[PDB]
Amino acid sequence: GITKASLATESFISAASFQETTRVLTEAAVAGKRDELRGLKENVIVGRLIPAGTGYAYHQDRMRRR
Amino acid sequence: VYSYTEKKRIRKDFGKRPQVLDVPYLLSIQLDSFQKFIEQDPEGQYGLEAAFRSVFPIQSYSGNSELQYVSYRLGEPVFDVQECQIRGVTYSAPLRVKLRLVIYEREAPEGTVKDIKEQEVYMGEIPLMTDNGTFVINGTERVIVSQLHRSPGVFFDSDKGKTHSSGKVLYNARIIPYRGSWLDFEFDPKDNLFVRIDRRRKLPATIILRALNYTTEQILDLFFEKVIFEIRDNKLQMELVPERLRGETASFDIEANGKVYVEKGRRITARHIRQLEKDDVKLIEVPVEYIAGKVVAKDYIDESTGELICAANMELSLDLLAKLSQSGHKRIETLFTNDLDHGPYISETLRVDPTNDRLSALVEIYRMMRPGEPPTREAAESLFENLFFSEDRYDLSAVGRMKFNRSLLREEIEGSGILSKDDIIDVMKKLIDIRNGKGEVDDIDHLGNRRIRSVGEMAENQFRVGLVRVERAVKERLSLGDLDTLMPQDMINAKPISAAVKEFFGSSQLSQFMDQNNPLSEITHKRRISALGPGGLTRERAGFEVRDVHPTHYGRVCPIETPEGPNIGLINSLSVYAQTNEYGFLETPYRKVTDGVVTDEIHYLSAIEEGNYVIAQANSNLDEEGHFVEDLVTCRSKGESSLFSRDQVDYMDVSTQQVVSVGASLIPFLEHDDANRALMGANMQRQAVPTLRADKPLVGTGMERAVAVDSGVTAVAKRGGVVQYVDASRIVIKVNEDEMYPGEAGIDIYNLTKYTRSNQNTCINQMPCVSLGEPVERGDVLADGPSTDLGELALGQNMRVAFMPWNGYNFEDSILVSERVVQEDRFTTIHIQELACVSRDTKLGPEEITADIPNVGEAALSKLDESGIVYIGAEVTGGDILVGKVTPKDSSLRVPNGVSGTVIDVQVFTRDGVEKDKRALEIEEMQLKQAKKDLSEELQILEAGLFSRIRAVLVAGGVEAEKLDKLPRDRWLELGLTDEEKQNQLEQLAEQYDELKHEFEKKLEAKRRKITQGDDLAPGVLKIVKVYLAVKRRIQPGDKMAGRHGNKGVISKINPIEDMPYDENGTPVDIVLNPLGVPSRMNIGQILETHLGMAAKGIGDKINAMLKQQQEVAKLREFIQRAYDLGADVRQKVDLSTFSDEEVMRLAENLRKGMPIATPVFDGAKEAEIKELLKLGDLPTSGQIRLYDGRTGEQFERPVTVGYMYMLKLNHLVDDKMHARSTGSYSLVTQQPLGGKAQFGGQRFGEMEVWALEAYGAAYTLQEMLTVKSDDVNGRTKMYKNIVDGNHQMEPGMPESFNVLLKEIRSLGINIELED
Amino acid sequence: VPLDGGRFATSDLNDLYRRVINRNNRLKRLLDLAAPDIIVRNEKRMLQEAVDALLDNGRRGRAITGSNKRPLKSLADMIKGKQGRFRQNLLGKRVDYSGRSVITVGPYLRLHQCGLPKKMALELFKPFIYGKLELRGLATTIKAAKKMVEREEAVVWDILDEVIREHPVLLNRAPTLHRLGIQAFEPVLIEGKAIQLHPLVCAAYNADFDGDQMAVHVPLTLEAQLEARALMMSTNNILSPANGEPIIVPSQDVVLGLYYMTRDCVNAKGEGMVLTGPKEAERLYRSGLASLHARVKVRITEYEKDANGELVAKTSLKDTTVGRAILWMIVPKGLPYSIVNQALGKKAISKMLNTCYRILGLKPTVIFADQIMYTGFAYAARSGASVGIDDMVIPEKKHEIISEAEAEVAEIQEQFQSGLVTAGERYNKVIDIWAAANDRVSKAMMDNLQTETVINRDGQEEKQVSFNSIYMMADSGARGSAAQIRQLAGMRGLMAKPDGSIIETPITANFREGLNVLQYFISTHGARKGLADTALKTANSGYLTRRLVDVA
DNA sequence: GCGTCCTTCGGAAGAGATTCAGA
DNA sequence: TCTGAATCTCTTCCAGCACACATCAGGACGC
RNA sequence: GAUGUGUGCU
Ligand SMILES: [Mg+2]
Repeated sequence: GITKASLATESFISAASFQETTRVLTEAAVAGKRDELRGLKENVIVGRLIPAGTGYAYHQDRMRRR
Repeated sequence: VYSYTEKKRIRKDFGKRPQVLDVPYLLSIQLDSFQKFIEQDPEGQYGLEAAFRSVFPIQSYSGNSELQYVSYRLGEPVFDVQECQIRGVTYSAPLRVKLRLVIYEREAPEGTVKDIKEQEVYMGEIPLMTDNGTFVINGTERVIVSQLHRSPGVFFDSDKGKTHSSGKVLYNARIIPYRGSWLDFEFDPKDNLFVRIDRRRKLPATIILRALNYTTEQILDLFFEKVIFEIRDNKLQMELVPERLRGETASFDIEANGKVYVEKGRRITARHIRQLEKDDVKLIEVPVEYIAGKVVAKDYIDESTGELICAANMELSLDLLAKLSQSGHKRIETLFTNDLDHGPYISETLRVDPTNDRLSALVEIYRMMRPGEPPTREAAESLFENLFFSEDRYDLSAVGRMKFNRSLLREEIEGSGILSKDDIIDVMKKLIDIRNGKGEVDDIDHLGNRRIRSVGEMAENQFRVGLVRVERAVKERLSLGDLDTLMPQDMINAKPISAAVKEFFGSSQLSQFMDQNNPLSEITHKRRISALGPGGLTRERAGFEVRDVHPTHYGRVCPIETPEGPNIGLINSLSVYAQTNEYGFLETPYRKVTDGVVTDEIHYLSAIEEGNYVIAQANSNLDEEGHFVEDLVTCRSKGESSLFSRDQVDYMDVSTQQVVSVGASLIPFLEHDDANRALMGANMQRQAVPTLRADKPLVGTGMERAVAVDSGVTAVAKRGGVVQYVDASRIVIKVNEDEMYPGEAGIDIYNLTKYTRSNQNTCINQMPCVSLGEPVERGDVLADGPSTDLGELALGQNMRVAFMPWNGYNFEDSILVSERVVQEDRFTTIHIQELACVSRDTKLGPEEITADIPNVGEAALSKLDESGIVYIGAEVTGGDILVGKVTPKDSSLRVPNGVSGTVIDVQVFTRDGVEKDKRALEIEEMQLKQAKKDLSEELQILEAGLFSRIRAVLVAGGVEAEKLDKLPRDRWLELGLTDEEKQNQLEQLAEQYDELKHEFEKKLEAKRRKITQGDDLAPGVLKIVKVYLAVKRRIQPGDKMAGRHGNKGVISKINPIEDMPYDENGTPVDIVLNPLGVPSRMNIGQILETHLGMAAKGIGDKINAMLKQQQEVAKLREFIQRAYDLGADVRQKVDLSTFSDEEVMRLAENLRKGMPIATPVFDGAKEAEIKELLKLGDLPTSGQIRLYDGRTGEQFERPVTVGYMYMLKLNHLVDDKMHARSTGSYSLVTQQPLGGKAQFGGQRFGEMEVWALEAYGAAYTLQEMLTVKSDDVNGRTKMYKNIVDGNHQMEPGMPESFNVLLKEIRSLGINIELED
Repeated sequence: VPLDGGRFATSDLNDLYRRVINRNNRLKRLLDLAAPDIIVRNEKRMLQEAVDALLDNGRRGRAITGSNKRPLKSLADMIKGKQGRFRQNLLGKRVDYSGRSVITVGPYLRLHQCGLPKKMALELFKPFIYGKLELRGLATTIKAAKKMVEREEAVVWDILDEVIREHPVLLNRAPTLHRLGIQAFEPVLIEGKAIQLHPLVCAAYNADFDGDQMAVHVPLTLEAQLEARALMMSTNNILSPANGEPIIVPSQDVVLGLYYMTRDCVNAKGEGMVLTGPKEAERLYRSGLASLHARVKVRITEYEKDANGELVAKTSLKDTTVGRAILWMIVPKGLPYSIVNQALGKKAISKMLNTCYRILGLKPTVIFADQIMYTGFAYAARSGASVGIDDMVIPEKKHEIISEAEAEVAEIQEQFQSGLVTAGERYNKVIDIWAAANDRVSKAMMDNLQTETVINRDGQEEKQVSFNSIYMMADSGARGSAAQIRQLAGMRGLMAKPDGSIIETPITANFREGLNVLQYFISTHGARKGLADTALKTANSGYLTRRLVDVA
């Protein structure tokens, strides 16, 4: 389901911000996960150009530069 | 006959049915409840006496000394209501109780006593309710809303459906106490009956059975009947009851006396039972295999060795039958276990029962209540005795006991507070009976199970809690005190009672701030029924069924009035005629109907007694004899309506108006509006603001007079008489000689209330509505209050509306308003608001109220005096200085931005120790002079009246009228008169005049003390200056406008006089509404109100025309009589013959503004009457007239509706809502802008807002809205510098709120960090 | 935070840390003094529960409280939940350069224009005023410009009109359900304190003018302004993202005006006359020599673009009205004439705008939408399409239908009391028959209200489509449907309880004639159902869109 | 006026822990 | 007697924005 | 800064 698939997203910050913050944060701390900041909510929380619209070209430049 | 307050402007009424019961006093619940709470009542029935006798007397732990209660008394309040509102202190009275301490002599626990010492000890300080139904707690006025909570008693809930995921209905029994622990019984999916107290955990009820010292013998005998097996030669014949065999299958061949009655496999039909009763047989044969499905009742022991063979409650098999047959147990008793009639739930619970005896059961109960603590037998016994068998820890009220007994079909209605064994046993029997199938559950929305806890009982509970705390304190103190020297105050601490009472009345969920912006709002706020608060449910865990209306709400609770939002249906409003039971239940009046005649005796029927009878409906025609003209009258029998006969009814509704509340009854033509647009209409009638010149509503209801006289703003005349002196600040009556007292009669003076701040910053203002030498009757208005008119609730103005689109300026719901509307000064409203500038003696030195402020020129200090305060009467503008306060190194109070006004009142409060300034002593001297002048004037008035009475007495018994003038007015008491009773009366009046002089001097000295005293303040402030502005809010595009039918809207443009459409007579239209707001929101009643208002204004215009050119009284009287007799069968029946040719000219002058029409709620006008009234004038029957375009000047090519609809003005003013924010203040824990308008805070671009920017893909703007504009610290200033440098560019850093999240996560055991 | 006086704030974390430090220090002191093992064990228990309450309060059996018996928040309640940092201060923040005011109509605007109060713009665009005042040299330093702005000098008002010229702002409503909840408009400085809003986007905003507050926002940086100009502008947002239908649909005044204009009845001041184009039709109607509902044969020049982008001319003589001829004057060059030659309702003009967008483009579509706005408002103001109590006509056969339904439900009474059907089956059939009767009454009233009109064409009487006002505003679709008007005349029908079950007895009366004191009590059930359904079951529909935006 | 201190009451669903049964 | 299916039990969630008012911050006990 | 109550629009 949408809730189940959202809670098991690869970027742990999205799941931590959405629902069951304790149960997701504990899992991410145990597993030693590493977020890539790929989606939209992650870049919203961080405060960058979201890779959605006008910032998509900037995100492409920043990704292909490395 | 009609009084003078009614023969000044008589409202035309369209009521068909007559009213035999007038509306009662509206806010009669609060004053009655508090009277029951405070009145000196013997026998411990009501009030503080009941709580005292339920708590006191106290004796220590064998301390030989008792502190017993005697009586209580309240002293006079320290400050009156005006002083309490001005200062900010509670309007309370000290609580003095004359407690006494008694100790017996040694070696005599019941013999003689040692000594008694008694004094009126001061403990606690309880608030007093004013004469208008509200308290004054901290200067502000609060109203304690009544609570609608679950009645104490026994409740058999169902929990149908959603449990167990199979549809298996459970059954749970609840015993809710008034004060104590819950006793929830419930079943199990495995058909086990588990008790659960205080929602801890489940356990079999047989545990509490053995806790009641019941052996399994007693339980099995109590819950089940017996079937006897007798030892004989063999085959174990069965004792049989004929009725026991109803509706099952014969497992064998049923036979008796040899012959076979029912064949094997055949069911036992009712004829078989009847024939077996006819044959009168009881002993039958049975195979021993049928004994397998039987359980033995009591334990069996051997008669030879004394050893238990089979204990209580176990099955019987062939081996057990063989063992018992050889032993010699002749009588075998077994349980009669059925499958649908009597289930063996008790046996199953005994099977799952963990305990076996009383001691183990008590230890298990102790383990359940307090887990992990080592239990002993004495502690468990004391705990279980305290839970359900003690009046100090558990108490069902009298209403709880009554509900408990009537729910179990008992005859007795009274009883003890605690339960008993039989009560719990009866609850168990009733629950099992419901489980079997006989009877049914009781819903918790049937209003005969929900009480009303009013103000008095809420205060009783809090006072009882404080008394319990003081009880514990004195119990601790009295066991370690030195006797013979302890006065009854050293042990009584006055802190906890007063603290608890103040906490309740000041900070609670039901000590609501009074919604007081107009009389209707306050009078319906006092008549509120809130289901929230302590002891009730919360909006989150509230089922959708509780919101829904129950059929028992009819007459007790308004069905159509409840606030929108989260708390809808939980904040129900009280009906008009609804009352309160002595038990706290709701009941509504009814007229008792005899065999065929409707009697006029009113009976109040509770929510439960209504369903037993059949009740007629109010809109049923009667003909002068209590007879129904129809043979089939509509009625309601049991929560449902069906056609009935005139012979079966025994009750009929008092009036149609009893269904709706007082708030919803003021809407005319309510029976045509949809209730959806009636709820909002009632709310926006509740939220109206008083205008400048209050104006009566044309299409009224006739209840506006009741609301105006009941809400208390109008100065209702206590005693009738003649107005001796009227003034803008006081009214004086020379009362009629019939109602004067023998002594202390004099006259009475009404002190009006001038422009003072209200609880919602509106303007309350009492103004005179009577003239000099006007005879006033008893119980009639004298002073027009806020938004009233001659004792009639006038919440707005009558405006000439027109339903037509106008260039889209009334597009969706907007309202287009003429310039003439504000030219006439109709909707401009006064707004008194206060500004307080405390002077805190904070660190680095105290702060001054000096009149010189550094680095600010004399431009802003011109209005200020040399003292530091602003002059009274200054026309201040936004941003100016009101009081100059500077702290040791500029923090002076200023008028807020964008508000004008005029300072009308400045009050200064100073500490006892900080001396004064010149302005404070100026205000003090002004107050002293005003108080002395007021007292001197009032005593001069009353002594003029007193000597007038003296002179009236002297005229009999040797009078000489000429010498009264030349003899000085001092010695008017010993003048010529003999020694009869008149001389005694004269001496009595001389004595009362001497007492008047004494009270003058003593009360003037007391007022001097009250004004000159310190008036202490909060710790940490030197002096307080309160500035009272006076804002005149004109009408402007942006504020809400709404009629009574829930047709709201916002003014969009103010057109000039000429631009708006005008009829063929050139009269401009004030408001151009939108027609499409009629059909889609089904408030059709606004059209009928518009038509009736048009007819009323046509009649008023004809009266004005006939009065302009002066015609004789005959024509005016004839026309007015034609108008008032136009109704078909109205019960107005006013005759102008009794009018004396002078009091009809006043009526005709008052009708020139428009004839006021009444319209009862569900007995309103019909369109035939409306069209007849239209035809009375010269108006078209269609209701629509012809208007020409204001700008274009050509005909509008359709007739349009024009009339006078009562148009309210809501106090959702746009300048109270207009707001903007540049760079400004910021929060502390997170670097974000503040929230709110008082703080200079910005709007919230919330979680849902960001998706609306990701959706467009506009990433850069989103990045400014949550990185550089709000959150970060360095980029926040960098962007500001860039904006004021000409360079529009953003340099984002990191949001500070993300660093806050990182730090708060690292505060845990989690390590979050940023990579490279 | 130091409050007013000597007391301090009752911050939760400080109390929790105080308790934890108390337990730790007391445990250390007891361990230094060699306390008995049971005492140090109990104190270790106390330390463990104190640390537990500090880390995640409420996860244990009992949540500790400091005052007022209220469960205090730990380090987890401010990271999790609706009030945590993720949903309150990270995914959405309070924003500077913002404002808020009640909105009014002001229908003299255009799609790329809004109306700001003259006082809101001075506080919104304050740094811009500071920058231009420093640029022109009218001020010298920041504080001097601050004082000059606070004194609201005449020069500041002049220069405000310079910054506000082409700097679009973000108009925003409180519930932003979809993408069109934030649209960018250019501001037009006006007096008052109200945010004027263009009604053509009020259907998209769902912003009725009954006292709602919208929020403004100022794009500061260059890219934000260009995004508001090219992406979030209301001119480029005339197609809803939900479907291919346009979102700038005229409604509730313009539809009524157009429908009353584009309509015909057989009589007029001049009926059979012939005109050479729309201009003479306007001349006739303004002078009053021909009614707006005539049936004439004008000579029009409609264009077609059969070529590869070239408009080829054609001129015909079509039999139309005066109103449609007038309306053709604003139709852009390129659409076929067979779009206004009917009774233009709401769906008709929606399809007209859709095909205008599909054929011509964006600029002609927005210009034509503004022209439809103007010509709908003008001829709706001139129409005087009022509403009276003589407009809802009661059909004379509804009581026969309720009598027939009463007879059938009386048959159902005998049907279930005998045993043919049960209680639930009786409840299922009674709603069936009541709904059938309601549907019959609605259709009968609708026919009687739409066809019962008599007019002569200079001879015998002829029937036409009715001119009853309620029929106009129920057929045009400006605001209404079959339900509301059906309940205004004839049968109100049967209402539902908040739980979703339907009442067994439908009230038999209409709002035009009145309601009993008991039928009103029955309709109270439905009235409360609607409100307690909105306010208490839009939560589990906002949750759906929340966890849908989350997953995608 | 200072100053230092040791009640219950929702309900829809998912998941993880028990019990059952059953072959 | 091991091992799936059913049931018991514990936890999570419940629209958005705004406005107004109030209280409240250890309050008990010793000095 | 947080709680409690009331209110507006959805
Ligand atoms: Mg709205």
